[PDB]
Amino acid sequence: DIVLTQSPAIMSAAPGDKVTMTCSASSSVSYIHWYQQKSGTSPKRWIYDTSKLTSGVPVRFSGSGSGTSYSLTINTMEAEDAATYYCQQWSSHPQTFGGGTKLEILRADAAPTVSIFPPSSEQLTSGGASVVCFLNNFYPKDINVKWKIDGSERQNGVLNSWTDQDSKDSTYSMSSTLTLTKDEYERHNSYTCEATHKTSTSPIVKSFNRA
Amino acid sequence: RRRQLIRQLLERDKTPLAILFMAAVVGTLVGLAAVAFDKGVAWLQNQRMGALVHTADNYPLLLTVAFLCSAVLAMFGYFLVRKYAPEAGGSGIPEIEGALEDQRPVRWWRVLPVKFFGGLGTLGGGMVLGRDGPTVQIGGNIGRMVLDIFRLKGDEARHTLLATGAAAGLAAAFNAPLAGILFIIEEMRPQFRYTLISIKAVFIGVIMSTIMYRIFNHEVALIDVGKLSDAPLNTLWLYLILGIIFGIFGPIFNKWVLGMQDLLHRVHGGNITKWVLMGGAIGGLCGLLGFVAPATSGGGFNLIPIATAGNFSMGMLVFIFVARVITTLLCFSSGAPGGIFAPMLALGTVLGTAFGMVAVELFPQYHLEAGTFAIAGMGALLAASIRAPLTGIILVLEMTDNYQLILPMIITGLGATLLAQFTGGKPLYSAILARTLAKQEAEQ
Amino acid sequence: EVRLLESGGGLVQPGGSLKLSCAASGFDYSRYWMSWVRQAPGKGLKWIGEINPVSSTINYTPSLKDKFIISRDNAKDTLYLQISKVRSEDTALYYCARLYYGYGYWYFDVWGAGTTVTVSSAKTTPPSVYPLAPGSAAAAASMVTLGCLVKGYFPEPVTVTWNSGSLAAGVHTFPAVLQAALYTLSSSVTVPSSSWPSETVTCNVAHPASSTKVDKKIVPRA
Ligand SMILES: [Br-]
Repeated sequence: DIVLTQSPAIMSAAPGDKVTMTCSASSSVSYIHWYQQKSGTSPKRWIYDTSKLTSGVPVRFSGSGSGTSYSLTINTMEAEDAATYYCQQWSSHPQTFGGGTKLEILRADAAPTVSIFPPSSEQLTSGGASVVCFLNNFYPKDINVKWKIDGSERQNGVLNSWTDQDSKDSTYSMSSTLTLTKDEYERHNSYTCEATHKTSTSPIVKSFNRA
Repeated sequence: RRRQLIRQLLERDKTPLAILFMAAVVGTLVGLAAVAFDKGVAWLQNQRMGALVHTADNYPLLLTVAFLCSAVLAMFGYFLVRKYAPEAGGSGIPEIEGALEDQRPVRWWRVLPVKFFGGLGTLGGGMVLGRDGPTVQIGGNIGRMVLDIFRLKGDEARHTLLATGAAAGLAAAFNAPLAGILFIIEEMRPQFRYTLISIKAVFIGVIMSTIMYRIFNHEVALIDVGKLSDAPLNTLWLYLILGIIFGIFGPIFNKWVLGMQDLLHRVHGGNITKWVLMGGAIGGLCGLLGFVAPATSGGGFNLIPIATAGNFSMGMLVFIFVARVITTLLCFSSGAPGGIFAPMLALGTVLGTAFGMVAVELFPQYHLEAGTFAIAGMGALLAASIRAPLTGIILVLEMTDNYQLILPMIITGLGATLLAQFTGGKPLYSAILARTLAKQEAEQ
Repeated sequence: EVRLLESGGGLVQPGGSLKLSCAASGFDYSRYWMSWVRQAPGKGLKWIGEINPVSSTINYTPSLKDKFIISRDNAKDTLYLQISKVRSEDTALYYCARLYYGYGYWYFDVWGAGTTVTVSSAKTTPPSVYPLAPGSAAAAASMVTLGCLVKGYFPEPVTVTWNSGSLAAGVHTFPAVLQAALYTLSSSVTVPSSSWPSETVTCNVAHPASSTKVDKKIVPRA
């Protein structure tokens, strides 16, 4: 069956700026459709039959193509255009979607406001010790987090998780959580979380000692 | 010429009140007639089934009471025509057509009683012939009757009242008012010369006729098929294809009715007696197959819902097409009183669904319904053989009411007439008046 | 308006089966082909199958015998999908859609919200919810970020609000990560030092899979 492969799997672009997605089919296809999807909500029909907008879809959006290459473009992007756009075919049977391209806002670089937390007395009493580190509100996405226990690197038992792009300030976030046993935790005193961004050469350390 | 047409432009549609009113009575009589005829065909058909229950254990005896019951009524209808009115054999549309070209009489004092009773015999035995044939010629002659009995003179009156009669005939047989008007306008008017036919009057009588039927026929549609799906633009080419096959078959089917007219005359030679027993044999095969395989016998209007609904296998669909091609020829080429229209609708639909069946399997992206192709093939053999596409189209639309399919019905119909022409076919009503006129001179 | 409402998704054990439902309102649910498309955890949309208004046509994607079974009950205006022998490949958000066309090149006209199916032999588990208050010698700045860690639950999802959803500005919840057949996540909330500890911030967690509602008050350490 037909294989649609969308080109910039992911991409940013500033508002009031012209973006352009691609949809590329293994064989030939006629009258392609395009669905916009933003996280948490059902896909929306956006553009159908290679070319026609849906009643509601603003006029910045448009598509065109033929045979084996199709496209969607946004003459002047808004902030609300951030979503994932899925091209889809049914010229041949059976019908196939593409992989998607996610489109995210592009903004000015921002540094992470780093914040470290010791294990709650509640969790210790059950015997585990989780030390949590919040790296909040920064552009671009890529960041590194490193943990030091009594000033020594350690990499086992750490788990991180990024948010998707924020609505309001179009930043990212990311948490880091080192879990040890209550007993491993009590052997040491200082715990540190080191954010290495591109807004600086010298990382933002935050820490606490239990004393 | 100019001042003459400012004159005539200003005198346009001023039909004489005398002809308007008489076209009212012609329409009313053709209505009651067709209604009478319909109830008589129905009543004989039921009593033959109530015989098959008096005889429902002895399957051999049952198959024989089948054959003999249709054989008798067949013969009775066969005999009535060749003894008292041979121009009432077959359809009779072509005779009424010649009456309009003023090269054939309208012997109403003979045809009305023979066509009516002779038709009831042959239709009420269950042979594959349509009510249309009887009603339309019965209706023309009721026109001529009303003309002679009131001795209305002039050429408007004769051609109008005979048109309005044949119109109200077809309309009453199908419950299709517009199809009746369009049938004379497109096919039955004298085709090579101007004419005096008031169509306001044809319209007047068609109305009367249709209300007559409605009084005795409310409740029940000739053909109930429900509301089917739509046709996407990108499926339209599929109907043009369905047209082309109708447009090659159209002429071949005409060849067969003409050659089997010849072939069956070689059997009886013209002899009034071997003919009537040949029709007893045909009638009885139809009454036997009526029991043994009903989709091969009878007018055909019953299998039309079933085939549109996709409730036949394609195996069965090919069986019915071959089988009904054969009984259709044998019944209509033999000369029994009875129309060719209504069996051509059935023949058409079954072939149509068979196309749609293949078409469904070959393009699931199209989200086909095999029954739309059925609706588009219903009036398609009318287009390719009768060469009255506009009449088949509105006739099928009046009966099955799926206007959302008008475009594919048109496209299959035009492709039928187009390939019919370009393949070398002739309008089948025209090609048999031709032959009856060709002998009505080659004997001098 | 036009409304598509799917139900029936949950946790299933491998090799089990389920029956999802889709309820249609605001339009004639007959006259329309209905369809099912599923989206796997972080991957593309994939077509399951479709059913014509009369149920005379039912087409599925390339995939075995009793695979899926699409069916429709236009009497109660709901569409069904039974999946059998459920493998982990069947963990997915399942969407119900209404089909239509333009030139005749069919498309996925209106979609529902979806239901999620998780297939796993892991057992349902409530979350232990722990507060994150800033450390003993905390660098008290103009803004304070607080947290709560919601630890070891199954399956997804949780929902985290702060002060019953009043505190909406300045919240992040992070995607939950899975380990040793359990899920963990955290919620950060930044507020003004004007606000806490002067009034009380609270994180409200709800894990309905295990019938858990719990509210954890954040109160400063040491
Ligand atoms: Br004839």
